[PDB]
This record gives sequence, structure tokens and C-alpha cells, in this order.
Amino acid sequence: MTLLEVIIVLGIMGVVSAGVVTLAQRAIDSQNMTKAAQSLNSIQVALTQTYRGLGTADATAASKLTSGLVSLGKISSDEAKNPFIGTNMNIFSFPRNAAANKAFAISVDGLTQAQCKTLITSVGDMFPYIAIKAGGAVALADLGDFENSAAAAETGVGVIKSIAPASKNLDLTNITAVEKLCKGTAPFGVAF
Amino acid sequence: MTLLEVIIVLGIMGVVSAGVVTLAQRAIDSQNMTKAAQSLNSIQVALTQTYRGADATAASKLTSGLVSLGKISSDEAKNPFIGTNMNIFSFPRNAAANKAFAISVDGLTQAQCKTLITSVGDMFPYIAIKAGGAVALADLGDFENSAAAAETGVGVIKSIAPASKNLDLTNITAVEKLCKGTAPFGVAFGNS
Amino acid sequence: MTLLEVIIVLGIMGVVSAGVVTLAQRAIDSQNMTKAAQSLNSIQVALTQTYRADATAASKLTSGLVSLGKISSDEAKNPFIGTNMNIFSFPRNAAANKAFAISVDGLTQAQCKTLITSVGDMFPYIAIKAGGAVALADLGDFENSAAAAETGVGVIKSIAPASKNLDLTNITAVEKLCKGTAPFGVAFGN
Amino acid sequence: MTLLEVIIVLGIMGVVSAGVVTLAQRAIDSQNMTKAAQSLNSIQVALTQTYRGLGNYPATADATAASKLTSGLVSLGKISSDEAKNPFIGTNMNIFSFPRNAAANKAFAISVDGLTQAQCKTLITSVGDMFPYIAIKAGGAVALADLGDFENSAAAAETGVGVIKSIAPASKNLDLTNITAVEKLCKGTAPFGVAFGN
Amino acid sequence: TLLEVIIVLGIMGVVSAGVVTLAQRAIDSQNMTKAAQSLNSIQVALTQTYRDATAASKLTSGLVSLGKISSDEAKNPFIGTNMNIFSFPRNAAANKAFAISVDGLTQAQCKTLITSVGDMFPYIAIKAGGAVALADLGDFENSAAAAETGVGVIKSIAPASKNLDLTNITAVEKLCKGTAPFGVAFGN
Amino acid sequence: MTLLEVIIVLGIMGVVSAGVVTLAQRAIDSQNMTKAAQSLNSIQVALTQTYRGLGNYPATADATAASKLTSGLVSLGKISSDEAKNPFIGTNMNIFSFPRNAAANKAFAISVDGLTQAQCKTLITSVGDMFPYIAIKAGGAVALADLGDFENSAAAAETGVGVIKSIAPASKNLDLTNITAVEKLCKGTAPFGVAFGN
Amino acid sequence: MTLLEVIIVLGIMGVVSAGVVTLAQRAIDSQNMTKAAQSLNSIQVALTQTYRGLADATAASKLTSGLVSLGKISSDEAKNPFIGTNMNIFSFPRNAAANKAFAISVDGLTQAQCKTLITSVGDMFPYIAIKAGGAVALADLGDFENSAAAAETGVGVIKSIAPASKNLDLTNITAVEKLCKGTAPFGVAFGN
Amino acid sequence: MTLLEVIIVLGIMGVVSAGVVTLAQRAIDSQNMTKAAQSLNSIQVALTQTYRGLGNYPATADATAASKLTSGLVSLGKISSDEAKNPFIGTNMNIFSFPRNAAANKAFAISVDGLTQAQCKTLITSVGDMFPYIAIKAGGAVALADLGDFENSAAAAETGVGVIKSIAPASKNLDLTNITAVEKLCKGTAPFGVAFGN
Amino acid sequence: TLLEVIIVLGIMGVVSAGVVTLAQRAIDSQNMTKAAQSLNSIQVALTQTYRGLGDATAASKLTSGLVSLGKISSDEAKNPFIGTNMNIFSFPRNAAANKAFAISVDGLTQAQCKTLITSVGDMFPYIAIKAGGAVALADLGDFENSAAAAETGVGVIKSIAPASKNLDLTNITAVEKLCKGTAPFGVAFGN
Repeated sequence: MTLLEVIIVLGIMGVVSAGVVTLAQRAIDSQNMTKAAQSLNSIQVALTQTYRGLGTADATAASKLTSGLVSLGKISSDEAKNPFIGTNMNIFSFPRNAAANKAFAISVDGLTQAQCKTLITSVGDMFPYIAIKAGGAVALADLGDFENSAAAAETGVGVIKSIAPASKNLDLTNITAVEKLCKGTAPFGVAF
Repeated sequence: MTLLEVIIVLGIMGVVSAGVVTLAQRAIDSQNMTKAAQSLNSIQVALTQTYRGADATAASKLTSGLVSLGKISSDEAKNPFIGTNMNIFSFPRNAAANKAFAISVDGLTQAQCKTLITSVGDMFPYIAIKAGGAVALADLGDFENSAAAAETGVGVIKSIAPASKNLDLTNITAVEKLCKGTAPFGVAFGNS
Repeated sequence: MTLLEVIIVLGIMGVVSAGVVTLAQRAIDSQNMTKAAQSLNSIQVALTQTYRADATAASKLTSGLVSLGKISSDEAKNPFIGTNMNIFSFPRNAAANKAFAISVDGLTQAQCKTLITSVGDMFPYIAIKAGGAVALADLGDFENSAAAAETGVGVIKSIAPASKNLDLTNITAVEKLCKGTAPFGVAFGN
Repeated sequence: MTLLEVIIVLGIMGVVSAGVVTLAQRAIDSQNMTKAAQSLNSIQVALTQTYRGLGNYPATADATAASKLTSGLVSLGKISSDEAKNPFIGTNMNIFSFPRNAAANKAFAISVDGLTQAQCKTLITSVGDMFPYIAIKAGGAVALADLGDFENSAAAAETGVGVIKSIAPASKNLDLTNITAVEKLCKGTAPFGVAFGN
Repeated sequence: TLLEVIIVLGIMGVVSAGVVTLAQRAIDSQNMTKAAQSLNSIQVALTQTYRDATAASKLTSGLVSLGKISSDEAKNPFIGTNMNIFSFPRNAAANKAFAISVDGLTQAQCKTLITSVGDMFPYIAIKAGGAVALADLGDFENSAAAAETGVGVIKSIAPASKNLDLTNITAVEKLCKGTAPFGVAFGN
Repeated sequence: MTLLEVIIVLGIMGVVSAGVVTLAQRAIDSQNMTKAAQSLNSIQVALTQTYRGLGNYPATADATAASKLTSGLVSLGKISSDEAKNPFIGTNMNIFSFPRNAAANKAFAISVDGLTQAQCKTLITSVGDMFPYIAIKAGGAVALADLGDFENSAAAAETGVGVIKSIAPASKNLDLTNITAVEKLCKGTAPFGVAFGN
Repeated sequence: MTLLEVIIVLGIMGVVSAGVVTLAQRAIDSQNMTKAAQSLNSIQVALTQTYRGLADATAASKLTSGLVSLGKISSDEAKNPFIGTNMNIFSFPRNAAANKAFAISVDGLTQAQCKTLITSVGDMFPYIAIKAGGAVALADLGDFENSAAAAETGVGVIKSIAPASKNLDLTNITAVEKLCKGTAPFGVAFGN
Repeated sequence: MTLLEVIIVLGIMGVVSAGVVTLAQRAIDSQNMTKAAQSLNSIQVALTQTYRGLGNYPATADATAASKLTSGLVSLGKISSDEAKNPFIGTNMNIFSFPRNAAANKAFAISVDGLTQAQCKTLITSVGDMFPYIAIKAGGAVALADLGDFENSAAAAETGVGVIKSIAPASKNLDLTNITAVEKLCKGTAPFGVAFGN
Repeated sequence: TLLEVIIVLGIMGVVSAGVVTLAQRAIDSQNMTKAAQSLNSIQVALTQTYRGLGDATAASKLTSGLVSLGKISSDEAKNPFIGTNMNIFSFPRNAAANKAFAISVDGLTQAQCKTLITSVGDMFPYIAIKAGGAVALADLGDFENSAAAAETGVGVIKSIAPASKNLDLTNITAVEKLCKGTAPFGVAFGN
């Protein structure tokens, strides 16, 4: 019976239960991804139901507009908080096709490289306009035009996805689009 | 295996079934507001059919008469936020009584007030806000003589007479000022 | 081998068994907490869908809501002590009888801590009554009370913006959860 | 009481010590196979969750491109290195992409190389039911040319080479209640490279 | 003959000594397994609900208070004292990572714990002749690991780092060089 | 490691399996009730479109002829077969008439009979107050003479068998907030025969 | 050690393996019980979701295989875990109305298995019949509505909807002791 | 304890982890089936309400023209980029125009890709009620010549292959509710192709 | 000879008998582990099933019924030391009839009593001891109103009463003065 209990514990008993932490991390990150997807869908439907009448300047005005949309009752309060920091999402506006204040931007600040890649690969379909700021929060100058800004996905910075007829749109079947995606330095600033 | 079982039971199954009741809150609020939107337009079309060609007690008796007249079903005549019929107010159009009418909804919270002013109101030229309780007959200013300013926060907010300004959905000051003050709030929708 | 060596590796199995038994106790406590969370969420959803006084009235309302088929049978009894949960109709922001609070009473201190940590997000209003059971006069309004977490007794989460909402990264107030004597009436309202 | 003691010691101690390592070999192999199947099912789930929601899969060119694509995908956070660590060679597994019904970028195949004969048979009889397309390459790593078309396969279990399990009607599949199917299975030379495709 | 029972008892004594030594080794292995299970449950509990030595003591007391971790789980099976859990900066972000710091280890206990929980944590730090201090730890995602010093951060998650090896005997011999009490930190 | 898998199959795997089943039963019963509500609305609107405008509601004879009238309305194609097939027994409704102030053949009543006492509560709730006239018959069935007029039958609470809510000026109608209302309704035992008149 | 020590030790080596065998038996039993409960619930839902608006054991097996083919139930749950083959659903008359009621037949169980399956899945069926000491047959299925219950017998009909049936008390330990009386193999027919 | 019990509990964890792949497979299959159910109705409604007033339909005699017709229908806004995708293969379906009443190009046919036997029976039992004509082929997908006449071809539901539900005078009455007809569906070789004629 | 035979047979007899007691001790430790796991399983089954609902022969009947229900196995019900099934006693707590229960094991000596206590008693908030025989249904007082003075060794030694002085299994002087009396002993664990 002896010389068997030692290996029986020191192998199986420890190693069979050690692999759970990775799956717990993945489960928490996937829960946050689903919450972020639901929040982005809610913000998009609120935008196409409120700003559709064809009507912010800085981070302060962005927070003001976010808190107003919260107080408006158009979106639920908790769904306005970021699933990464817990604070209200940054909402900006930028000209669309050289027409000032015609497009909208949803800026999620304080993202790591892994978070950047995961969230963008998750929700790349909902927004034709997607931008990244490596090591910096999103601002008014960072946002280009919705159509007059060409995308160069080789660097994975700035406007990576757009509908301009020069944009290297993100591909889910290109390895260079995987490796170069969200390149730079943290904190990454993703704007939808 | 009991490890990661503690978490498949705790959180991963408890967080998913959390916040959906807030989404259910929003759904029920919008549904009550949905039929309420189609409960005001019916009165609008009926009164524009009838009268286009007084006090609170007279207001209530006229409302009950319009209900009993068969021009409106008891369902649409009932205010879903209160539990009774909505307040109908016939007000003069350039000192001409019975040539204009206004419908007042009272007993709503600031959140319900803002949501209702957003979801309805853009079908009625005259809009007023009486906070702290029911609206008075004197508060129902003449439509063609009224002047409006969304920054006032209390009183008339929208009119067509060439001395007014209307609501903006990109102005945080316009948002926060919507029926700001003490409860209950009362909002009037006026028509000729 | 010698019976000495055989009995040497015979209590090691007992130690592993005691460890796994403690782990199972913890897991079953967590399962009871999950049951409680699901029951509370179901009560909240049913109350919000169907609609829109004292402890005896609360028990009568609970029995009526069970008979109306809005909830299952076990969704009324206490997930810990098996008593019918109290559903109180208490005023909200100077408006009477426009707020509902589910009162799970008779908990221990560990029950306090774990149930609060489980349902901190399901309900926007959390209250703690110590030294016994909750009351209607004990519970304030939904918005007329500034929640205080450093006290460890009373309201710990309210929607009134004049309070500081309790969070899990705060260790001080969490250390003082259900400070007092048993029982511990804990009310969650929406 | 001298011959007695020596006989008891030799006999019983030897016979009790012998079986320990023999059954511990089986235990270690079983736990390795278990974690391998878990990680492989995790890779399959991640790939059919992320890249099947679109409808296509990235293109591979060779073993280098396959390994680079695997490293890129695992770096993305969809999976972890602990889940991509091949428990038979310690490095990462290979992920190739081949056409399904002659439509490129539609079929994928996770290939693991470095198995012995017994390891080949064990891994097959343990996981082959999960994946509808099972292929074998004896004495070599699985390449892109070694993977034929999805439904144009003609798997022959008695050969033990190439594809063995196919959903195509032009072939049969491994039957766990047939000793002739398994005795001819994993018939060749090491290192074996097994490919599980979807 | 009388010499028969003499050699019988002689040959019994060596088996007795061997089984006592093997029982001692088994006791050490059981203690190490209990420690590993406690550390794993600590990791798992901290993953949920969250995603100097005074702060660590307060944190473990609050966690055993909330029932998230058992009392036996927090007490080190080698000293009977609450294992200090330190929050330390990660990638220039302060107090967003967590490391379990255990103290009261010998060198054999050090080797055993490291070799047992190497697969358990992607971050390993050693403090020779003392306990892990709050300032002892650096950044969690940028500090390069020192795979040869046998002390400090030897297993780090930074890409520039080079983790520990379990196949080279010299690497195993280089493990955990210093004096007691040893303080070892496992972060994630 | 053993006795752990056992108290995992029984610890949570046993209890969470029964918990899902109960909620699944509740969800399926609620879906059947919502289908019955949709059926009620469809039959209501179809009848109030076809046999309306003129003062001719089809002359209702004894219960068998009421079932025949229902079958004829189905055969006419104005209502779908499943809509007129109750989701509780799989039979056809009983489309009775009601003398609207001693005026026979001037009203219509969709009768759903043969249900348990528990079903009565949610049945009243599921359709709510869409039907103005509400009636129930406990421990039996509903016929033409089994109920009074449409606008003269007084509504009350303790009634049980009889009227609950009517357009008549009899106050204290159906209200979900009154605990005495939801208590006294559906008093008795099956067969509960409820009548939704309009 | 004197060859008696070793014999004693080897005697203590057989009790450990027998305990492992018994624990594996219990684990298999619990897994099969969970599988059987879930499958019974799913099959009842499938049958009462497509046949509510509308022979021998061989015909029962044929119709079960067709229901698996119908896509209402899967192949894994259709197989009774205790026997390794597909379950049987008997089309028996409901108050002399053939093909209007069903009863799922489970066979090959003993006293403990029958009792556990009953106390676990009794609530989901309004008819409980247990044929003790043999297989099942179409004859053993009386009218679902006209047959009375026999609780004290511990065999056959114990739960029925007839107005004079012996009302089943699931949680009554007295009736629990009287459950699944007779010999093995038992056949449990859950009717509806 | 011992080490064989470790192997036992490892194999039990392996079984409980092998159940989840079948669970997820059935889930994703039910999802694809539910999507195809509405896709068939969308295709039928669009094709009817668009090209019924023109008498004839665009002549397609190969997969290329049919796929281009599907792309044109997507461009016409009658269907979207997600509705036109066949959830089994992954790409757009094949919409052929097949003869009717001895005259060619008078009706249209919706041909699915390669389906299995479970897919056969699920799809047909769920969708065939919304289509007058049904044809099933084994091996490859239904071809052009395989598409018989809409009104001038008898059916054969006992063989499972060929015409399974037609409206010719000699067509056997298809009892889509009797399990005896269901058990005789596409009894042949996989994959299978199904064409809904309307 | 005369020297060798007698002394060698005596020494062989001494060394032969020295292992039977050790085998008995090993079997007793196995029985202790089995009983601890069985008591844990019975506690789990009871607190899950008979919480929202609520003599010797009756106790054995409840034990056999719980075995029949499948929540507990047949193995984990047989009292290993006596081969019978463990008693399950129903008794009120704070005048709440049948809302409390206590599983009773009987037929133990002092060493078995102390070992079983110090092993399993940390799970149950109620421990009682009866000496000389089995725990009678009347011997079990209130689950909550019973003050616990562990110095007695027989009677209420662990409870949740405000005046109850809880045990200390680590304390040596407590366990040394525990379970005092005459064997066989009976110990009840309650919830």
C-alpha cells in the first residue's frame, strides 16, 4: 500500500485540479465580453432611436452626454458603465463624410493588448468605424472622418476599419491581421 | 472537481440571471409608455375631428363625457401611469375658448416624465411642465401667444409662436432641465 | 508490509476525507446561496411583471402570490430555515405602497455575508436589520434614506445619491457586516 | 523461522512492488490522455465559436504557417498556452486549413505529431468519436498535402494510413467492437501524426 | 539455535527503519498537497468577486469572515499563521495583481513547493533570509525574471523573461539559494 | 479523489438538474397559457369581424350545438384549427351566446371547461381583463342558461361560480392588487369551466 | 511479520478494492438516475407539445425510435441508461380513447432503483404504475382517468386521477416504505 | 486511496466531459434547423410575391445560375445576407426553376445542400407543411433532371428517395402526422438533398 | 534439547499475538473513516430533503427510508461497529416539533467515542453522549435550549445555546474529561 499513496497524491490530486484557474479566467473574460456586446447593442439602438433626427467636444462633454443619456432613461444605468473599469462609457461625435457632427463614437478607455484584441475580434461586425489609440485615451483629435479617413491595418493603430475606398479592413482570415492587431502600448483606447 | 464547481454554481450562474430584471424593468416601462403614446393620439384625433370646426372639475366632467360619447374606448381613455382618466383641458386659442385643447398627465416621477417627453410630444405643438402637483387652468397659456425656452426647466418648453425655442437632444442642459424640481410633475400637450 | 506501515497509510485517507468533506460543506453552502439568489430574482421578476400592513400581511401576500401561480412552491420558503419569506409593501420617496421588499430573516452572520455578497447586484436596495426581525417602521423609503455601510446595521445600499454604495473592494465596512446579535433580518427591495 | 522469513520478504515484497509502477504507467498515460482530450476539445470549441460564427477560416501554407497561426490564435486570448501545449511533445500543436467540398478556407484540422503506436491507438479509441474526420500519418508530421478533401476521402481502416474515419459515404469508420479494425489501426512507424478535422 | 531469532530481528529492524523513513516522506507529501489545494482555492476564490503584511492580514481575515475561504485554507500548514496575500502593481497599474506570500520554509520545503506548484502559478518570487515584502516585488508584467539567481522573481510572465526549467539538473540545483526563513510569492 | 465525484454527481448535478426541470415546466406551462391567450384574442377578433355590424350572432342551441357552431366556424377558415383547439385538452371551444339584456343571440361566450383549480388563476391572469365579461363554473360545465345576461349580471368577488367582471354598474370588479379578489376567485374543485364573454 | 502478518495485510487489501467497486456502482447509479430523469422530462414535453392537439412493446419501441427520428428527442436521452436500449412509450386509451394518453415504460430496475426514480421524478407525471417482478405489457395499462390507485399494494397503479383514487403522498415516509413492493425486475410506467 | 480508483474517476470525468460535446452539437443543430425553418418560408414568400405575376421564372440549369439568382434576390432586398445562407453547408442555397403541368419554368424549387438522415427527418417534419411538393434525393443534391413535374409526377413515400410528396392524381396521400410515414424517410445513402416545389 | 524449544516457542507466541490488536485498530480506523463519511452524507441528504417539511424502531425506519430514497447509499447507513443502521431521532427545537433531528450511533467504547467525536463533531452544532447503552429518544433535549457543559462527559456537550460552553477538540483537558462513564456509549449528532 505504501510508495503508492505518495505518487497518488503528488500527481493526480494536485494536477487534476490545477487547470481550473485558466477556465475561470476565460469564463470571467467571456462574461465581460457578453456584457460589453449587450451594452454596445443597447447604445447602438439608443443612438439610432435618438440621434436619428439628423442633428460633445471633449472628455468632459462626453461624460456629460453619457450621464444625460443615462438620465434620459433611454439606456439602463448599469449597462452604461464600462465592463473593464466600471465607469460610464465615453461617447463622442465626429464629422461623417466632411459633414460636421453627423457620426457617433463609443470610446472604451483603459484597455490592455489582450483586452483590445479580444473585444475587437468579438464586436468588429457592429461598427464599420473602429479606432485604436496605443498607450493613450481617446480624444477629439484622434477621431477622423467616417468616410474621409483611410485605414492602414498594417500598424493596427488609429482608424483600422472604415468604409473609405482605401481602407485595409480587418480580416478574420489573415495571420498578419492577427499579429499586427492592437499593436503598440497599453492602455489601448478603442472607439466605436 | 469540486473546485471550479464552486464557481460554476457561484457567479457564472448567478451573474447571468442578474440585471435581466432591470432589462425587464425597461421593457415594462416602455410597454406601458408604448400604449400610453397611442392613448394620447386617439384623444388628439378625436378632438381634432370634433372641436376643430374649464376648471379641473369641468375638465374631469368633459373627459368623462368624451369617454361616454363613444369617441374613445375606456382602455385608451385610462392613464396607465395613474389608474384613472387623463386630464383634458380646453384652453383658448387667442382668447377663443373651445378652439384649442390640451391634455395634461400628472403624478409621474422625473424619470417617467423625461421618458414620456422623449417618447411623445413630437406630435403636439404646445408642451408645458407643471411640477409639484397638478397643473392650474391659468398655467395653460394661450398657444399662439405662448413663448418657450427649454432652459427654463419648469413651465412651457415647446411652442410654435415666433418667440420660442424647442427641445434639443444633443444639449445636456436641455436634458437635465426637463421637468426638474419637486414631485409630482405634470406635462401638458396642446393642440388647436 | 507490516501492519504498522499499513495503518500508517490508513489515516491519510481519513485526512483527505475530512478535507473533501469540508470542501463539500462549502460547496453545499454555495449551492444554497445560488438557490436563494435564483428565488429572489424570480420573486423580483414576478412582482415587476404582475403589478405595474405588517409581517402578517407580508405572509398573506406571499401565500397569495404562491396561489396565483406567479412563483413555484419552494420559491416562497426560506432557502436557509424554510420559513415563508415576507413580502412587504413599503412607501417609496414619500409615495406610499409603491415599493416591494423581500425580507429573508433568521440568518446567521456567515449567511448575512454570503447572501449579501451574492445578491449585491440583483437588487438596487439592500437593508440589514439586526437583533431580531425587520419591521415596516424599521424600513425607510426607497429614496429618503442615505445608506451607510460603515455602520453595519440599517440600510447599506440605496439609490439616493447622497450615500456611498458598498463595494467589494472596501474591506472596512465588509468586516462589519451584520454586527450584532441573531437573528438578522435582511431586506432586498426594488 | 529463517527460510520462512526470507521467502515471505522476497515473494510478497517483490510481488507488491512490481505492480505499482506497472499500473502507475497506465495512470499517468490515462491522465495525460484526459488532459489532452480536454485541451483538444477546448481548441475545437474555441475555433467553432469564434471562426465558425463568420463562416470561413484562415488559410495555412505549410507547417511554419500552421504553427504561426496557432501561436497567433492562442496569443489572442481565445485560448491559453496551457490549452495549446501539446502534452506529448511539449510544444504547440499544428492547425492546418483544407477545403471542404473543394471550397477552400472551409475545413480545419488540428494535427498532433509525436505519438507512439500505443499512444496512437489509445488517443484514437478515446477521442475519435468526438471528431468526424480522423486521419493518420505514419513516420512523419502531418502536412497540407497529406490532408485530402473533406468529403472526397476514401478512408480505409485496414490500411492504418491516411484518413481512417470519414463521414463520406465512400468509406467506413472505426468500430470499437471490431478487433480487426484496431489491430490494423496505427500500423506503421513512429512518430505518428494524427489529425482531427472539422 | 538462538542466533536465528537474532538475525530475524536484525532483518526486521531495517524494514522498520525504512517504513518509518517512507512514512516521514509521506507526511511531507501530504502537507505539500494540502498547501497546494489551499493555494488553488485561494486563487479560485480571489478570481471571483475581485474581477504590507497588515493589509494582507486584514484581507485574509475578511475573506475567511465572508466564508469565501476556509480557516484551514488560510493558515499555512507549516507555521499555522495566515498566509499573507499581497496586492502589487501590474504593468504600471497599482494594486491590480495578487500574490500569495508564504513564509516559514526550509530549503527542501522550498524545492518541494516550487516543483509542486510550478504548474499552478505563472509567477514565482523567492525571498531568502526573510519574508516577501511589499517593496520586494516589482512590476507584474514587465519585470524580467532571473532564472539563475534562485532568489527574487525567477518565473515571470513578461515575454523578455525566461521561466524555470524542469529538465536540466543544474537548474534544479540552482533553486532557492539562501537562508531561512524563506518567503516565496506566487502571483497571478 | 473518490467519493468526490459521487458528491458532485449528487451534490449539485442532482439538484441543479431538478431545478432546471421545474423552471422548464413553469416556462412550458406559461407558453401554453400565452398560446391560449393568443387563441382567445384570435377567436374574439374573428367573431367580432365576421358576425358583427349586423345584429346577427349565430343562434346558440344546447352545448352540443355550441360545439358544432365552433366546428363550423373552424371549417369556414375564419379561425385556425389550433386556435380553436384548447392547449389543455385538445378539444374545441364552446362558443355560447348570452342574452344582452334579455336579447338572445346578441353576444358570444368562448367557454373553456375542464381544468384544475390552479389553472384557473393563471388563466384569468394570462388573458387579464381583455374580455370585459368574465365568468367561471366550478365542478361542472358552462351552458347557455348557466349564466345570466351580459350587462345585467352583477359582478362580485365571492361569486366563484358566476360573474366576476362585467360592464354592469356593479362595482368591485376584478383587480389584481386586491388580495381578497385574487383569493376568492377560483374557489372550488375541477372541472373548472370559465367563460370569456364579449 | 510471520506469514500471518502478510495474510492479514492481504485480507485488508481486498476490502479497499470492494469499497471502490461499490462506490463506482453508486456513481453509475446516480449518473443513470440523473440521465433518466432528464430524458423522461424531455420526452414528456415532446409528447405533450405535438400530440396534445390530437400497441405492444414492439410498436412502443418503433414509435420511440420514430420520435427520435421526429427530432423532438435525441438518441442519447431516448436510451434507457439502465438497460442500454431505447425506452418504450405505450399508446393506451384515456377513458376508452385510444392513442390519447401515453405512459413511458422503464424496465429492468430493482427496489432501490425504482424507489429512487419515483421519489425523484414523481411530480412530473399524474399517473404512476409499477409492474413488479417482470417486464411490461399493453394490458397492464388501464384507463388513465377511470382506474383507481392502490397504494398499500406497492405494485401497479399508485397514482391516478380517478375521484376515488388513493392520493399519492410523495413525501410520506410511510408510503415510501410501501413503495416498489415485490421482486425485481421492476417496470415503472409513468402515464399522462 | 488506490490507483485504479483514480483511473475510474478519471474515466467518469471523461464521460461527463464527453457528454458536453453531444449537448453542444444538438444545440447548434437545433439552432441551424430553426434558422432554416424561417429561411424556407422567407424564400417561398419572396419568390411567390415577386415572380408569380410574371408566369415564368428565370431559367436556371446549373448551380452557377441558381447561386447568381440567389445573390440577385439578396440584392433585391427580399432577403438579407443572413437569411439566404444555408446553415448546413454555410453558403447560399440553390434556387432552381423546375417544370410544372408538363411545361418548364412554371414553378420554383428550393434545394438544400447535403443533409443526413436526422437532418432529413427534422427538416421535413418541421417544414413540409408549408410546401405542396417535396422531393428527396440520396447521395448528391437534387439535380435539374431529378426535379420532376410539379403537377405531372407521382410520389413515392415508401422508398424515401425521389418524389416524396406530390399533387399528381396518382400521388399517395402524405400523412405527415403518422409516424409510419416518418419512419420511411430518405432510407438510402448519405448525404441527402431535399427540394421543396411551389 | 531443552533450552531452545521452550523459549523459542514462547517468543514466537508473543510475536504472533502482537499483530491481532493492530489489525483490530486498523479495522477500527477504517470504520471511523466510513462512519464520518456516512454521517456527512446523511447530514447533506437531511438538510437538503427534510428541511422545508420537517423512537429506536422509528429511527431505523427513517434510516431505511432515506436509504430507499437514493439520497444515501446502503453502505453509508450500516453502523459499522454493530452492523445495524444508525438511528435518526426527530425532536423539537425551541418548541418547533420535527424541525430538528439528530443521528445517533451506539455501541462504542471510550476510545472509539473520543476518536469519533474529535473527528466528526466539528460539523454538527449538537453533540450528546449517553453511557451504558443507546441514546434514548427522551435523552435528547432541546436542540437550542440545551446548555452545554463539556466537563460532564455525558449529556449535552456542544450546542448553540447562549449559555452553552462549546467544546474544544484541540484542548487536551476537555477530551480527557469527555465521554466519562461505562461502555457501551451512545453519541448523537444533530442539525
